[PDB]
Amino acid sequence: MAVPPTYADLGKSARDVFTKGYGFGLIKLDLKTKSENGLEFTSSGSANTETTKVTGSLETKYRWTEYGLTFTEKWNTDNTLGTEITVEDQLARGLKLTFDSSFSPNTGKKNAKIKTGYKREHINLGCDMDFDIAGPSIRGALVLGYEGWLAGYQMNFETAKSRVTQSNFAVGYKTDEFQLHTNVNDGTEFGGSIYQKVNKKLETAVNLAWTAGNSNTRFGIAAKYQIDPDACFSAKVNNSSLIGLGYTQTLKPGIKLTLSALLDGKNVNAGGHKLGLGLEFQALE
Repeated sequence: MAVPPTYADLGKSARDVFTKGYGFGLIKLDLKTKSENGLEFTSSGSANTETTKVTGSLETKYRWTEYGLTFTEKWNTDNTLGTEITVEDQLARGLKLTFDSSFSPNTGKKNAKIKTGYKREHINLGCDMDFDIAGPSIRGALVLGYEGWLAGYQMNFETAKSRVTQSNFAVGYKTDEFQLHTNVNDGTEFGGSIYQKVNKKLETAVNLAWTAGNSNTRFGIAAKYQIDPDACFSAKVNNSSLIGLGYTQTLKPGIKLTLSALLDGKNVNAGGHKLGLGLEFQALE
């Protein structure tokens, strides 16, 4: 069943910053901790097999209850200072205040972005504004979720530049048989996605990318094999552009681990394949 939300899944940013490195096979570990008053602790650890460079991030969230404010601060990767504050209201709930603040002293800068979540009868409005970052930006993301129908739109307006950069549109529906997902970019970019289940404990997906400008289409096939909740196989492949496959398994006890592999043009086997491993432990005390 679709436990998580599907209306917001229709579209979302990744925030993949430009980074540089060297070496394959990357190991990652995520752990959760609790503190007095019910705090949220998140520890992330990354290490490389060949390369000799290990990093470790930490996150601390100080909260108390629903109606109130929570201060979450700590240290993020790239030697960055994390500091955000989110407060929620109980009486007549429907709005959420969130403020994300980060400061990078190591040859970096200070970034301040505020986010607000508003829930309506059947529509959600997200107000996001970037302040103190060399130009005040104001973007708004509106998402809707209906029984069988899904909608999602995101726009960004600039008060200092006075011109909307780009707008992302997403619309689709979930059927008892197949799933329809449509996504287009204001940049004349058409994107189609559909999900189809082959047989029991087996499901497939198909994706197609279209860019107004040439007769070249980017096709892609997704394979999902779920025979049990103990192990899930999820792989994604494109039109000879990129071939990736990821699978996760959980031992008898509380030991779950996810391992995947990346193959570029299915020709990296010669000596240049990529791999990603991520372990998640749960403190049961």
